[PDB]
Amino acid sequence: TLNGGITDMLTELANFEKNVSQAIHKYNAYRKAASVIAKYPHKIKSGAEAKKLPGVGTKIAEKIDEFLATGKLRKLEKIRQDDTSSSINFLTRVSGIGPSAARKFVDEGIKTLEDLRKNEDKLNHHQRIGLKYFGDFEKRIPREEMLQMQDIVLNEVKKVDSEYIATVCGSFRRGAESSGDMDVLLTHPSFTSESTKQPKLLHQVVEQLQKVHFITDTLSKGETKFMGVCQLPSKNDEKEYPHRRIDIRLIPKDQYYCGVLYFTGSDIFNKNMRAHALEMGFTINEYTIRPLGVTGVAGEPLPVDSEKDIFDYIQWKYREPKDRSE
DNA sequence: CCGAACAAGCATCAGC
DNA sequence: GCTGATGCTT
DNA sequence: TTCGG
Ligand SMILES: Nc1nc2c(ncn2[C@H]2C[C@H](O)[C@@H](COP(=O)(O)OP(=O)(O)C(F)(F)P(=O)(O)O)O2)c(=O)[nH]1
Ligand SMILES: [Cl-]
Ligand SMILES: [Mg+2]
Ligand code: NA
Ligand code: NA
Ligand code: NA
Repeated sequence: TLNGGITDMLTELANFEKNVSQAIHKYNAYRKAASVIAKYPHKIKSGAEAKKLPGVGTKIAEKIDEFLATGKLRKLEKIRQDDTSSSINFLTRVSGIGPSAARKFVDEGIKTLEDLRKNEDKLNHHQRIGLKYFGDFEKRIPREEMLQMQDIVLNEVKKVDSEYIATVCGSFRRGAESSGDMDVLLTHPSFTSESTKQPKLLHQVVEQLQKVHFITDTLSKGETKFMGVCQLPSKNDEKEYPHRRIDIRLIPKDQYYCGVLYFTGSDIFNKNMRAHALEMGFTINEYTIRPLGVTGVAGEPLPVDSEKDIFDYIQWKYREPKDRSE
């Protein structure tokens, strides 16, 4: 990582703007700059050089100049001394606590891990499980454990119904040597954009993974999206594995390619691609790509039979998953 | 100089 | 109950 | 905060 110092600084600023300032556009600005710099294949010498990259403007260039000169940023040094800022930033590391809840907790004097544990009653269900596994959810998953988790999920799904197809997406499908969590796309032929010929399709899968004690907790769950907690089983007298976040998304079978594009990411890659789509007169979600009419309203779904078809519409050359880690 | 910035599922709350 | 806004999340 | 128009 040639410019690891610059990107870490930009990421820390992004987090500050999101968590503390609640300034989502500054947050996006910093992450996009950190992403474009992370991709830049030279050791950045000056803010003016970085300013040549799209998404690095005048203000970020100045901060890069300060950082390259001193090794630090005064703005961040002050932010780190501010206790309300530091407390808010920290509390948002719990799954289910965002900038609003973090500021509300700090208002009531709840501002440390111990404060949170003292006040479980003050947490909704998601936050409670996020606190329970706070330590574990900060751990990365080695690709070897990802493969074991993959083998479990695909085989249990096959046992519910041989016609399910479960695809692990996220950073795993992008070839990552480690992942932050497990993302599972799910399809079944009974659920298409035309009809739902079978209720409980996601539920049946969740229930089976719970039965075999893979899924241990639920953060949120509806008919198409499950967000929860899982754990690899461990061998005799082995220390147990950390608990892991798992997301399962049931998507209409005929819309698999938009779904797998969405769920493979990265999140910034999706933003950049959907932004380019609009500039090309299309709008992309996890279901369809549609033209924008003269008005501005999306037209009817365009035919898609591959990921590359989506790339073609917006006049991008196909990028393999491993080149979408933006 | 200024407006647009990706898109959406689930939990939660206020209002009716 | 439903509708719609908001928080939080992918 | 950045960009395009
Ligand atoms: N259009 C958007 N798509 C988004 C967004 N966030 C996530 N996603 C998509 C893409 C992720 O890869 C996919 C899974 O979301 P996830 O947060 O698990 O990201 P990744 O798996 O890519 C990862 F961060 F690298 P990890 O640490 O988990 O290994 O969900 C978003 O804000 N907009
Ligand atoms: Cl903002
Ligand atoms: Mg993931
Ligand atoms: Na630039
Ligand atoms: Na959080
Ligand atoms: Na995920």
